[PDB]
Amino acid sequence: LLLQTNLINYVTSIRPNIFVGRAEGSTQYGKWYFEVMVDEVVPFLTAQATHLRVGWALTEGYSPYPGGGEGWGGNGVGDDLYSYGFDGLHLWTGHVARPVTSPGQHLLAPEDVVSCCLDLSVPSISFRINGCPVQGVFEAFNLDGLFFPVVSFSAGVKVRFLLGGRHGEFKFLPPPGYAPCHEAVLPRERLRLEPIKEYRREGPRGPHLVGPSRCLSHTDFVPCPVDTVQIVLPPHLERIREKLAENIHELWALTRIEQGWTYGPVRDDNKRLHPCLVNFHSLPEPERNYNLQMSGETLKTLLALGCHVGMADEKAEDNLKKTKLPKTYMMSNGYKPAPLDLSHVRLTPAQTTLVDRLAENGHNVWARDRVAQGWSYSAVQDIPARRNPRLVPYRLLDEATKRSNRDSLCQAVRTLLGYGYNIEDRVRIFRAEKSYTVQSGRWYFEFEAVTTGEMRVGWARPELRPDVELGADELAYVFNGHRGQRWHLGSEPFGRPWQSGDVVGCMIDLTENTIIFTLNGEVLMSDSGSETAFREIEIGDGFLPVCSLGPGQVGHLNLGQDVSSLRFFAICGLQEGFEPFAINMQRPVTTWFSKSLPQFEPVPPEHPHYEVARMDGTVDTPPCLRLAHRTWGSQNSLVEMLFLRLSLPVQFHQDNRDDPEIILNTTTYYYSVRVFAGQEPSCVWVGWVTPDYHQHDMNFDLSKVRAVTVTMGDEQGNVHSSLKCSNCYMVWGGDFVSPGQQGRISHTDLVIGCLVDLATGLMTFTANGKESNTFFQVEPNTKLFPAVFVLPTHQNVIQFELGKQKNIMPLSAAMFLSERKNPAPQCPPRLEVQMLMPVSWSRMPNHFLQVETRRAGERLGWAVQCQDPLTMMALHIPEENRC
Amino acid sequence: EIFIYWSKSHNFKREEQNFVVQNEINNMSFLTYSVQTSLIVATLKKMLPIGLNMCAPTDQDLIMLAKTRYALKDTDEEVREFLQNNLHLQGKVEGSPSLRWQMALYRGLPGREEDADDPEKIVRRVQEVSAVLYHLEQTEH
Amino acid sequence: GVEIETISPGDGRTFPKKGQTCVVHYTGMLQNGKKFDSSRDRNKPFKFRIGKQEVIKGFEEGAAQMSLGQRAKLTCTPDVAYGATGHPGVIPPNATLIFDVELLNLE
Ligand SMILES: O=C1CN(/N=C\c2ccc(-c3ccc([N+](=O)[O-])cc3)o2)C(=O)N1
Repeated sequence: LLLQTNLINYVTSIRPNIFVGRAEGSTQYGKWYFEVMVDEVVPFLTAQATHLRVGWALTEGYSPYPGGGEGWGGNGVGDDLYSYGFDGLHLWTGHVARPVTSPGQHLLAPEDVVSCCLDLSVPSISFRINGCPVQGVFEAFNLDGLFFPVVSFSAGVKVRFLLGGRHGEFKFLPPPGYAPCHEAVLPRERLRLEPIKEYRREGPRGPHLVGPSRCLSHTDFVPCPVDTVQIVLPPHLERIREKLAENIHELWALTRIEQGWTYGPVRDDNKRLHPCLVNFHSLPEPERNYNLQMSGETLKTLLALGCHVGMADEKAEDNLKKTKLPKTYMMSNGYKPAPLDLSHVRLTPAQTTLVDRLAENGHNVWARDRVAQGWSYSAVQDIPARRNPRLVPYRLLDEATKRSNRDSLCQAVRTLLGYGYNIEDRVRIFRAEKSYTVQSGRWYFEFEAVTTGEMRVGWARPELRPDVELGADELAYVFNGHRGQRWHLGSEPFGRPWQSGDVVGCMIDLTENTIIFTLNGEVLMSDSGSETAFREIEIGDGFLPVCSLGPGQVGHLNLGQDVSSLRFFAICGLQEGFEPFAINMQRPVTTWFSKSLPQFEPVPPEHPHYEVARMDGTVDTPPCLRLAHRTWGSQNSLVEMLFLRLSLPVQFHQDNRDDPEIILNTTTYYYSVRVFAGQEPSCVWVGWVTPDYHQHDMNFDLSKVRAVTVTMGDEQGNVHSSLKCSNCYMVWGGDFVSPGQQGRISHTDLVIGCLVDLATGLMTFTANGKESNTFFQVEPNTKLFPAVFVLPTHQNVIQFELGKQKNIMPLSAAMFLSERKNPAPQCPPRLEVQMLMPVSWSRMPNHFLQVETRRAGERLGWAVQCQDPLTMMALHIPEENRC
Repeated sequence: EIFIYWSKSHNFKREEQNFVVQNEINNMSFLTYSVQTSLIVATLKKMLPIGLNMCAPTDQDLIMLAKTRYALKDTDEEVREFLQNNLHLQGKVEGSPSLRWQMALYRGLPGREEDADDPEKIVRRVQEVSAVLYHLEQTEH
Repeated sequence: GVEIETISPGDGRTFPKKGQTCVVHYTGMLQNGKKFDSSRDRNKPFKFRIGKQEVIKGFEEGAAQMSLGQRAKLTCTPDVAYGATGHPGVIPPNATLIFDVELLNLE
C-alpha cells in the first residue's frame, strides 16, 4: 500500500557489433559460439551486491535504460524477457531466476570461462562453464529480430570477449557446426564494443546527446529481386540470348587471367589451373545452364523494369569485329579471348543511371540461387564449407567489391547497345526540468550540431507532450535546421541549413516577447525583413530549452554554467544583454528526455476519441466498465491496449443459489468481457497480462506474443521441469464465431469469461457459457492484470464485466483484502481502465557510469571493465512491479 | 556623431525622406514612415556593440545618471563635468551577483583593460555611449 | 527446516564449534522478493554464539553448516523462525525467510 524505497545499483550492458538471425535465408550458419572470460570480480564492492550475467539478447526489444525499470531496477541480460542470460547458477529470463544444476555451482568467480551457444534451426541457447555443460537450455523463443551477444555488469567486474580467434583466443573446442562468432561482421563495418540504445555519449567538450540508432532488421539479409517470372522473351530478344553470353564469358576469362589464370583440371591459385578458358559452346555442362539463365536474366531485368527496347540498327552489327589482343592473353594450351569492339558506342547518361539497377538485380538473383543451394555468408572464406564473404545482397557490401558487378553489367549493356538495338524510434526529445521555467529577463543558450539531419532546437512550454513532434502544436518554438524552418504551427522557412559543426544561439526575450535564433555569429533572417523568429508571444506558465534530435543524430547542448565555454556568446547576445540560461548554478541543469518505453496510464477524462463510463450493477447486471468511441464518424481509429489498474497475485502452493460451504472456501475468481454487437470478434482479444508487457504493436495477433521455454534436466536428458514463460495470456475472439455466422455482421453480443485459480495456477476461458479447449498454467507469485485488446469498429466497442458465477468468488475479492469473503461484485474507484501510451517522459541521471566502461581491443580478447560504484534511491510501486 | 547630428535637426530628416521618396531608393537591399529602414539608423544599430564593448559593465551604473543629465538638453562638456564631480558612484561589483561574471569576461579574453586606471577616459567613453543610447530612443518612438 | 544452498565455496574443513562467536554478513528477505533487513547497510557485521542462541533457530542451523567464507542461501520455514506471532511492522505472521549469509568469522 505504501510506496517503498531502497538503494539499488547502476547496471549497464556491453555488446559486440555481431548480429545473427533466422529468415528465409542468406544468413544461416544455424549455430554460433562465443566465450566470456572473467578476470576479476569484487562480490560486495557496494552495499547491495555485484551484478554480472552473460548471454544473448534481441535487437528489437532489449533496451535497458540506466536507472529504474522492472522490479527493483538494475536491468541487464535477463529481465524484460527479450534477453536470455546465466549468472553463475541461474537461468535468467522474463524476470524470475530459475536455479540450474552444475558440477560445482558457484557465482562468476575470477578465472571462469563461460561459453554460450546459440542454435537457430531449433531455437535453443545453451551454456557451458569451464567446459562442463550446464543442465538447462532455453527453447521456443520467437525469432523476430536479430541476436547479439551481451554481458551485463555493475561497478567492479572485468571480463574479456573471446570471440573467434584473431579477436580473442579460445579456451575450449566449440561444438561441431558452430561458428566462432567472428563471422557476420558485415564488411562495411568493423568490430566494436558498444552500449545498447544509448542517449548520452561523452565528448571532447561535454556530454553529447544521441538520438535513436538505425538498427538492422532480420529481413535485410534476405535478397529479393524484381519479378521476372512472366517474361515472354520475344524472338528478337530471344535470338540475342547466347550472342551476349560469350562476350561476358571471354571478358570475365581475361579478367580472371589478369592475375594469371590458366586452363587446367583443378582450381587452385597456387596451382594456377582453374578450368575457365574455353568458349561458351565448349564450357562444362554443370555451370553452362547457370550461365545461360544468368545471361537471359540480364535481358529479363530490362524487359520487366520497362524501358521498351527496339532494333535501331542491324547493318552496323553485321560489320562489327573482334579487337586485337597481345600475346599476354595467349596461354599455354592455346586459348585466346575474343573481346568484341567496345569503343564504337557510348552509353547516354540515362544508360549510366540504369546500368547499376541491373547490377543490383543481378547480385540479388545470384545470391538467391546460392541460398537455394545452401550457401551462407561468412567473414572467413571457406569453399568446402560452401561459403564466401559475398552473400550480403546489395546494401551492406564493401565498395571495393561493388565495382566488379557494375563493371560486368556495364559491359553487357554496352554489348547490347553496340549491336544496334537501342535501349531506352521516432524522435528523442530532450528538455529541462519544469522547475527551471523562466518568466522574466533575457536568456541565451547554444546548441552545437555535430551531425546534419532532422534536429530541432528552441524554447518549449513546460507542458510539452512527448508523443508529438516539436512545432506541431502551440507548445514549442523551435528552429529546424535540416532545410531551415521555424516551427510553431507550420513550416515557414527561416534561413539556411547547418554544416558539420554549427553552433545555434537561441535567445528569448520576455520583456517584449520575442524569440531570435542565430547561426555562428550571424542573426538569422526570415523571408522579407523580420530579423526575429516569433513576436508578441503570450507569456504564460514559462519557457524551457528543448532539443529534438532525430534518428542517427548527435548534438551538444550548452545551456551555460561556463561563460568562457560559450563559443559565440561575446559576438552576438552579450552586448544586447542576455544572461546564459545557467549562470549562478553550482550544479548542472538536469534534463528530461522522452523515453520510448510503452507504459500503461489511466484514460484521460477528456480524451478526444475514447470515453470510459462506470455503471452501477442493477438487480440483473453486475458492475460494468463500458468503452465508447465518441468520434466514430470522421476521426481516428486504431488498435488500443487496455487492462484494469489492479492485479491479483497467485498464492504459494507450498435457482442460482450459492451455498456457504463451497463459496467461502473456494479459490477460483471470475471476470467476464462482453463484446457488443457490431464490433467484429476477430479484432478483440480477452485475457490477462503480467506487469512487464511493453508491446505497443499496430498489427497485434497471437503469433506476435512473447514466449520462451526453460527446460531443466539431469546430466543426460530426462528433463524434469519445462516451464512456459510469457507476458500475455489471452484467446482470440475470432475463434468463437460459427462458420455459418461468419461472413456478415451479426446481432448477438459475444461474452467471454476468464477463470483464474489462485491455488493451482490453472487458467480457463469460456465463451457464451461454452468451455473452450485452451488453457494456461502460471507460476506462484505471478501478478496478472485483466486485459482486453480491441480494434474499434463501432461506437460501442467493449465493456468490462466484474461479474459472478456459481460460487466462483467474483473478481472484487482477490484484489482487496477487506472484501476477501464477500460474494458480491464490486468496483471501487481505484479499479479503473488504463490504456497503453507510446512514449513517456523520463529523468536523465545526473552522473552516469563516468568510468564509461573502459574497453579496449586487447590481444587476448576484447576487455571491458568497470571500477567506480554508483547508487541511486529507488521508489518501488507495489501494485505494478516497477521501480 | 553623424547620428546625433541627424537626430537633433528636423531638416536632415525631411531631406533624407524626400531624397528617398524622390529617387525611390529601396533602403532595404543595402542591409539585405520608413524610419526603421533608414540608412543612418541601421548603421548605428549595427555599430552599437562596438561602442558598448569599450564601456566597462561598471559604467552601466553611471549610464542612467548620464542619460538623466542629458534629459535636460545638457551639453557634452557639462555632462562630463557633472559625471567627473561624482565619479565614485560606479562599481558595486561585490553588491550584485550579476556583475561577477561580467567583470570576469571583461578581464579574461580581451587584451589590455585600458591600463585599468583612467579617470579621464571613463567620462569620455561614457558620455558618447550615453548620448547615442538617448538619441536611439526617440527613433523607435 | 533449512534448505541451505551454495553461492561461493569456502574451505569445507573449518566448521564452527560449540562456544564460538560466529561473524556473518547477511541480507534477509521474505519469500516474495521484498527485503526486510540487511547487515551490510549498517556497515557492521553480526556476532552471535552457539548455545546462547539470541537468534532465530533456523539461522542457527544455517550458520552451523558453514566453513570460513561459504556464501549460502538459507530458507527458514514457520515453526523454524518467528512463526505465527510474526513481528509488528516486520515479517507478517505466516511467511518464510530467505537469508543470503556469508560467514566471514575471524574467531
Ligand atoms: O563465384 C565464383 C564461381 N567461380 N567459378 C565457377 C564459375 C564459372 C563461371 C563463373 C563466372 C563468374 C563471374 C561471372 N561474371 O562476372 O559475370 C561470370 C561467370 O564462375 C569462381 O571462380 N567464383
